[PDB]
Amino acid sequence: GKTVLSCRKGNGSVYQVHGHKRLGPAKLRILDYAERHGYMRGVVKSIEHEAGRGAALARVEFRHPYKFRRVKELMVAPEGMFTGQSVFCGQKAPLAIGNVLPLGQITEGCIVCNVEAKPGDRGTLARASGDYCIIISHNHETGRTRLKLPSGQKKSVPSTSRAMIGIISGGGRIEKPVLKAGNSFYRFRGKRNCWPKVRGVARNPVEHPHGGGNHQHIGHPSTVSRHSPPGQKVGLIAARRTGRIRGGKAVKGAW
Amino acid sequence: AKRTVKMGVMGRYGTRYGANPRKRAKKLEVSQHAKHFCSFCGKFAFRRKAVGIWRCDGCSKTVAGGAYTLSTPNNSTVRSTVRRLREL
Amino acid sequence: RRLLRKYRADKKIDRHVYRDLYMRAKGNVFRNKRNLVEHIHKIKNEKKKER
RNA sequence: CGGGGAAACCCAGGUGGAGGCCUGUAGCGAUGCUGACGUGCAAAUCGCUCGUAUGAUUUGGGUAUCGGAGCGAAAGACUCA
RNA sequence: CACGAGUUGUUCGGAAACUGAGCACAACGUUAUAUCGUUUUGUUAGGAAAGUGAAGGAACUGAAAAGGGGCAACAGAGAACCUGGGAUUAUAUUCCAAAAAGAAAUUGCAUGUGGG
RNA sequence: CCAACUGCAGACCGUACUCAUCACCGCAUCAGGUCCCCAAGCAUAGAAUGCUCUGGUACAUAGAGAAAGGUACACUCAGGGAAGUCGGCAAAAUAGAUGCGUAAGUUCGCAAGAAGCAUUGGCUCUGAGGGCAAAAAUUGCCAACUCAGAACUGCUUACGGCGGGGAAUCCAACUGUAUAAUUAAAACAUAGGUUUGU
RNA sequence: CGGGUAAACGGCGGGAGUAACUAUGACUCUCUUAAGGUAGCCAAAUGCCUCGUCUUCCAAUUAGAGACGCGCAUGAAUGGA
RNA sequence: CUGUACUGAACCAACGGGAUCCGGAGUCUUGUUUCGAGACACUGCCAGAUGGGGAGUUUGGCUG
RNA sequence: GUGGUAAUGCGGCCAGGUAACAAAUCAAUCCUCCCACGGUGAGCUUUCUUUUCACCAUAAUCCACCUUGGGCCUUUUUACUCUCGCGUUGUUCGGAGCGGGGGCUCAAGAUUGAAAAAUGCAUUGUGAGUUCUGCGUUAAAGCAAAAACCUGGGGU
RNA sequence: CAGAGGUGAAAUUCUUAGACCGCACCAAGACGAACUACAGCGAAGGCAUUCUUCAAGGAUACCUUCCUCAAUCAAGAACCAA
Ligand SMILES: [K+]
Ligand SMILES: [K+]
Ligand SMILES: [Mg+2]
Ligand SMILES: [Mg+2]
Ligand SMILES: [Mg+2]
Ligand SMILES: [Mg+2]
Ligand SMILES: [Mg+2]
Ligand SMILES: [Mg+2]
Ligand SMILES: [Mg+2]
Ligand SMILES: [Mg+2]
Ligand SMILES: [Mg+2]
Ligand SMILES: [Mg+2]
Ligand SMILES: [Mg+2]
Ligand SMILES: [Mg+2]
Ligand SMILES: [Mg+2]
Ligand SMILES: [Mg+2]
Ligand SMILES: [Mg+2]
Ligand SMILES: [Mg+2]
Ligand SMILES: [Mg+2]
Ligand SMILES: [Mg+2]
Ligand SMILES: [Mg+2]
Ligand SMILES: [Mg+2]
Ligand SMILES: [Mg+2]
Ligand SMILES: [Mg+2]
Ligand SMILES: [Mg+2]
Ligand SMILES: [Mg+2]
Ligand SMILES: [Mg+2]
Ligand SMILES: [Mg+2]
Ligand SMILES: [Mg+2]
Ligand SMILES: [Mg+2]
Ligand SMILES: [Mg+2]
Ligand SMILES: [Mg+2]
Ligand SMILES: [Mg+2]
Ligand SMILES: [Mg+2]
Ligand SMILES: [Mg+2]
Ligand SMILES: [Mg+2]
Ligand SMILES: [Mg+2]
Ligand SMILES: [Mg+2]
Ligand SMILES: [Mg+2]
Ligand SMILES: [Mg+2]
Ligand SMILES: [Mg+2]
Ligand SMILES: [Mg+2]
Ligand SMILES: [Mg+2]
Ligand SMILES: [Mg+2]
Ligand SMILES: [Mg+2]
Ligand SMILES: [Mg+2]
Ligand SMILES: [Mg+2]
Ligand SMILES: [Mg+2]
Ligand SMILES: [Mg+2]
Ligand code: NA
Ligand code: NA
Ligand code: NA
Ligand code: NA
Ligand code: NA
Repeated sequence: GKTVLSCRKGNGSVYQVHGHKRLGPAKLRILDYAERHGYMRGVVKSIEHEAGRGAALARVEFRHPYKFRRVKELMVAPEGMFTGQSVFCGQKAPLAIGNVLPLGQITEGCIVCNVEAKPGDRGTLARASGDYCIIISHNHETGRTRLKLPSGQKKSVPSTSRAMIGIISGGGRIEKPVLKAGNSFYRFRGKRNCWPKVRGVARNPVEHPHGGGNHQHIGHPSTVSRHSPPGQKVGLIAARRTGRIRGGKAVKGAW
Repeated sequence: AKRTVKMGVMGRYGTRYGANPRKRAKKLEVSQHAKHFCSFCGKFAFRRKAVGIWRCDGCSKTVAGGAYTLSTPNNSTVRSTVRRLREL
Repeated sequence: RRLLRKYRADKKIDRHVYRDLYMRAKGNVFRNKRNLVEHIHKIKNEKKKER
């Protein structure tokens, strides 16, 4: 055999991110002293699109805490963030859309996005367009906040983790039919080299386990073990179940 | 005179992509090329530039919201919730 | 449009008439210059009768 | 913009130039003649015919990924006859 | 084929002197083996990588400044000249000689006139 | 002090020629391949195609010259009209523009140039479509072509260039892609649908 | 060992009687599987027999089309229509 | 712990004391840069299962 | 430093700007072609032909300063009272200030002159092309960056 | 701790891997018992917890206004349990 395509992509090679026109990583502010003990006041200077990302981005201008200088932050914009808006980040910031607060300072039932999994993460949860987290409860003894992730799983993080109030902008994107191969081409142009997709049974047996036959068919079960080595782990990887899901959709992921 | 019976802006596609995909696409296509009301400045002048980027011709405000409409209903519910919670 | 502009500048028609004929000219009501002029004359005749 | 309509809306005529839209150059291909040639002009070319020709388009230069390997809209195709 | 010639620039192209997709010296780590890896998501390296504006009594001393040194475009960025010639065998926005055929623009230093 | 003169000085490398039916690659002066700029007149929709001023060229082994049999970016053919053939292969055919007209089916977009019918020459005229200036609804001057309509008069139907059409069945939705050198397809891709891991 | 899962790989029955003439069989008995092929579709690019049978197309049809289905060996995202 | 509950400016202190320092700008350090885990889950060795992802090899003979 | 009610006119560090950016439409700069008129030369001339063909050119760089389009100021602002007005070929615009009057400014061009006739070869008007420039829709596609340079905010 | 469930009686099913049962909780989705009636509201279809909020609708009261503006219907339009 030869190297399976899914294992070739791990080399990097021609399958890396198309990042040339990207504006940079979108992050919350550094969790500095001013944000730990008070608040920092910022101004939204621009709302911008970036190739490969559904959500809008906001350039927010803050004053440097220690130098005479300006600091430009690039954030994933919540829906409703407008140019000229004041953004408050910190322990003492008010509860309003776009403001960044620690999770322990945010009332239960509030909708939040750009959520730090770890304090100082600068935001790793609920960033795709239209996504958000829901704060379920606080544990003032352990100092931990329980929240519902977009996937449906419930996770607990330290109450010192910061969140942005609101939902990520750009929601509703996946509702519009693409209709055309060319539209998929332009969609993946700004992301990576992963399209079009060739089915494994259309390949030859040399380069894929599903290849070959005088009919196009998988000649063995497509559910494969979690312990399958790379090159064999293709198909339905460690599937708990298959077939059309009937009734309640179970929350995916690990337990 | 009305130039198509049912296909409005979708008439650029001819006969080429199925009636139902065309129709579902058409709702959002019409939404994303429409002029939306600007709460600032009180005009119907918000136009989407790129997905999620809405810019007002009148007051030159730029607003992040909605892939194909200016504000998703989830946004309005969240805003009302946040106002109620802040007032609590 | 050049005809309507010249007629407005010479005070042959007032602002209301200019605006109406402008929107009708954009709407393919007059086939040529003489058609527009004859419509203007008809307007002026009815105006004189009313006056 | 003209006509109907209680209203919702309907019937015209102009404007405007959308489209992996059509005819058709250059370009990019290569369907048929199972034509020419078949010690060739040519270790794959020639003629007529033919596909497409605003797009998932064509192209220069630069740059990245290779031999138990690379790359592949997948033909075991291509990686200096 | 033999002999003898011919390509002239402050401004044209490049380089001095930009960044790009990228490359990989140093540094560090790895490897029996460096002929391996990391090396632009603001950016090397457990990482002390800045060597000089000033002053102050002519070259000696030193503040603040975070993230070493390079390379990669002869179609991107950039770049002060252009007509006439009776001027060649062959070069020319490159040659022409005080009436420079002539007309300019632009650098770097110096000299005067004048300043408010 | 430095903003107009003025004085002196403006270093390096490239620069011929070619860029192709003879200068590069293809063993070669090979009908193959090779990126960029400038791009005239008439016909015409025109970078189609045909001819032409400027520039370029007469370089491709030639002379003589109706054998058969060939090849052709060469034709024609009485009567019949696919009877030929595996198969209408090849060839013939259709043709521009304008007006009229246009079925089943249909995702209402199309199908459609569906199908069909008619007309276009040449001359001599008429009408319509404008711009500038000093009941200006008029007074002068003037330019660019088009479209329509008449009378007269012709056809040997006469350059180039330029769809044949219809009724159905199988398959693939469609545009794409693809075995460089025997396979372009019903194969691949595709949007759409579903599943899995996280 | 015990559960789950088919838009996982895949799979998806026979013989032995029956209706006032003949038929064929709604009905019934039985042997039986994990389940016994449902909605559809067909001598289909899937039918051996086979040039199947009927209709239509022609002067004449191993061809074409429309039907029929005892389907060697059709059939539902191995996606059916 | 000097600000709040749809686009401003902010740097190289003044000022006050003691002979240039001092405070303005608190002081301290059984010391960890900070945060979250934490002696388990991360490093090496040993052991078992799984493992066409991959390697090597084989896939008798007679024979109208 | 300084003038104008103003738009704006004139003599270390920090923050912006130029560089710097996909398309179409409609006008278009040079330039190319054509036509009209007028010069200069040539060609045809059995017969016609007020004819046919050629040519009639103005570089960079400067000074002064008659339109097009954009932005803006000031002033009138009962501007939109129940058919508001302005404007594009075109999808508009206006009390968040339309239109009119008078100005400020930028970008393209004009015009005057210096260069320049001392050069070149043996002329001053129109119509068609032409993207320099001006006018600042596909997108789940929104279409590089830096040097260098420019200006301000603070301070000397 | 040895059964539970279910039925006319059973069996399918759950259960010493602790079912059923017991107490206090947690989560999610429905629904709003008794009061509930020959009661109320709504054009009809329909509509029962509380509080806060939006527009409505009817009746009654009136020495308010007004002055025939109405009744009912092809066409057309809006609502409509499951
Ligand atoms: K002959
Ligand atoms: K002949
Ligand atoms: Mg990367
Ligand atoms: Mg294959
Ligand atoms: Mg295999
Ligand atoms: Mg297979
Ligand atoms: Mg298949
Ligand atoms: Mg298959
Ligand atoms: Mg096309
Ligand atoms: Mg052949
Ligand atoms: Mg094969
Ligand atoms: Mg030689
Ligand atoms: Mg780089
Ligand atoms: Mg370089
Ligand atoms: Mg140069
Ligand atoms: Mg040369
Ligand atoms: Mg050339
Ligand atoms: Mg031509
Ligand atoms: Mg041609
Ligand atoms: Mg030759
Ligand atoms: Mg030859
Ligand atoms: Mg014949
Ligand atoms: Mg004949
Ligand atoms: Mg025959
Ligand atoms: Mg025969
Ligand atoms: Mg043929
Ligand atoms: Mg029809
Ligand atoms: Mg048809
Ligand atoms: Mg026809
Ligand atoms: Mg196809
Ligand atoms: Mg296919
Ligand atoms: Mg199909
Ligand atoms: Mg196409
Ligand atoms: Mg095709
Ligand atoms: Mg081939
Ligand atoms: Mg396919
Ligand atoms: Mg069946
Ligand atoms: Mg059958
Ligand atoms: Mg068959
Ligand atoms: Mg048949
Ligand atoms: Mg059949
Ligand atoms: Mg199934
Ligand atoms: Mg093997
Ligand atoms: Mg043997
Ligand atoms: Mg019991
Ligand atoms: Mg228990
Ligand atoms: Mg229970
Ligand atoms: Mg109750
Ligand atoms: Mg329902
Ligand atoms: Na396999
Ligand atoms: Na045609
Ligand atoms: Na050649
Ligand atoms: Na710690
Ligand atoms: Na194996």
